[PDB]
Amino acid sequence: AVTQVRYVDVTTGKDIIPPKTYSGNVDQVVTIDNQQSALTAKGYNYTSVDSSYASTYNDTNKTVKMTNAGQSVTYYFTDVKAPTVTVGNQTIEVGKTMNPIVLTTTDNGTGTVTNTVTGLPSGLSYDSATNSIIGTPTKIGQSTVTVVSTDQANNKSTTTFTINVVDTT
Ligand SMILES: [Ca+2]
Repeated sequence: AVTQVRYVDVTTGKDIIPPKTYSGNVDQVVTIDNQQSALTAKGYNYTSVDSSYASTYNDTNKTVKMTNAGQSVTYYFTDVKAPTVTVGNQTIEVGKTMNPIVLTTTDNGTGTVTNTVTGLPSGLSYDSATNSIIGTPTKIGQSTVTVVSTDQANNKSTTTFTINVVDTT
């Protein structure tokens, strides 16, 4: 007379919040919580329910009827929020090996995040292993750098910043 509930990230199969068990007497109708409000705050939309292994489940009422045999209900959620790359404009001196520019990136989900960096000044390159721009700029001038960030669910954001390469004379 138990029912195991999971709240699952459809992209990765991971628990977004801890699984919850419900119990009752045999035949007792028990209300289960799909946690939609909490998951919305986490940047997820409620997407589907799998009750293949809980035949007593009523989706309209969000109930199970407890039986001698265990039951399982899985609620699935989709990450609908793009990653956040927080980067500002940067000045660097021509012809000097730069302190790397770290492209600070976070996300609400449970999977990978991949950045795509373009428009770098001559001498600069994106080190994807350290998620940082590295190099020695070769030429005075300003460049607009574009960073596209994509999470594993394929939500995308785009940010830009300028790199200004300056000389002392
Ligand atoms: Ca996300």
